[PDB]
Amino acid sequence: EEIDLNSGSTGDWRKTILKRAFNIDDVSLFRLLKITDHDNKDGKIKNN
Amino acid sequence: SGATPYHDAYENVREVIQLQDPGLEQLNASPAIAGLMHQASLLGINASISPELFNILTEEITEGNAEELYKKNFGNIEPASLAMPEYLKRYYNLSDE
Amino acid sequence: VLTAGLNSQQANTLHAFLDESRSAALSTYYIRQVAKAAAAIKSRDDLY
Repeated sequence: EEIDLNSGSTGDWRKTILKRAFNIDDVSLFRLLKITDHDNKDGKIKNN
Repeated sequence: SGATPYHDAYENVREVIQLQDPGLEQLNASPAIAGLMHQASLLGINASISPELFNILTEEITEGNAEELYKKNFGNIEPASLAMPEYLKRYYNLSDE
Repeated sequence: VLTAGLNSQQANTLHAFLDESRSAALSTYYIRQVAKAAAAIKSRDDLY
């Protein structure tokens, strides 16, 4: 599933569980993504 | 019935907010935002007023619809039965006082 | 969204609170709508 981690995405429950698992907000989650992969030009990842 | 319009999602929010700010001091500190919500909506932050309870409290009761609303809120309960103080005690989980 | 922002202690407090509120609600509903007439349930104690 594509999880939209864009900081302004207003996501679903999967986005939310990640926030909860990580104990971080959307802005932090967005940056976190970019930290792990700067080639992801979207805010979206697959639920891999 | 009694205290049954249990909008769980509402409540989940109400409690989380009190956990994040028990005195609403940040609310006081952020009037540009606080002022966006109606005070009645803000009542529900401290008060146990779910969206449906709100809708109920805002109903217009008139003679023209008094029976209609009765069916809307009490349904099949005979108003005569409802009117009995003992029925009410149970209905609303109230103490004698 | 908001739940994900709580710490563990707060989350546990939250869950406990909500379960207690949920019980009162489920019970009140149950008595009025689910309980069968043969059982003279007019209270939460009778429900118990």
